Amino acid sequence: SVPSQKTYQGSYGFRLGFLHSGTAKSVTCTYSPALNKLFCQLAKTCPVQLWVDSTPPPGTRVRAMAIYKQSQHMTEVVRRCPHHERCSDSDGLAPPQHLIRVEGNLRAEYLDDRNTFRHSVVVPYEPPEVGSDCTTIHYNCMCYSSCMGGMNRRPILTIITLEDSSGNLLGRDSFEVRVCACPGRDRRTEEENLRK
Ligand SMILES: [Zn+2]
Repeated sequence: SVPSQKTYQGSYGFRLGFLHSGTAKSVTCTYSPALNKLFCQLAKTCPVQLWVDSTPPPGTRVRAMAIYKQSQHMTEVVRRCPHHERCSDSDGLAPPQHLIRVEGNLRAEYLDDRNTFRHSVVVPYEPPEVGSDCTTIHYNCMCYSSCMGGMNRRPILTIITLEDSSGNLLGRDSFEVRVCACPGRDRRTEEENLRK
């Protein structure tokens, strides 16, 4: 009833990577290593890199799930707010309720867990292309952190799990997400407070 968030490289040495986008007022998506926190604008492309030390077997998949970071909310399904689930912005594949979409991948599957009712989205793992050392998935987050009735100003975590063809755990990583109007300013502000 609470998905595990424990970091776990496993046998293939799985871990995430993030681009270095800066904190300019105009940035649509930026990542803070010091806070392990991704700041992005509503429904904007969020590149997430997948890094491994060895290639996992064919049929390996990559799943993304969000949970609330505070323990008192951890048991509540993270979902889109009463407004955004009704704004008819589906891409055909993502259910309107799902906060996290994968962008530009026809093989993305969206899951509604029969037991926990949590949402997740899963894609096949593709090894890196020639001339690349990693694989990138593009994610969208489809509500603001502050959406009333939805995330409701609460911070979330996005958990990325490397899975075999049966859904058994091969690797896990995680990062905090804030969806806000101005990712650059918010990352600067929070990183200033962290030193102080
Ligand atoms: Zn919303």
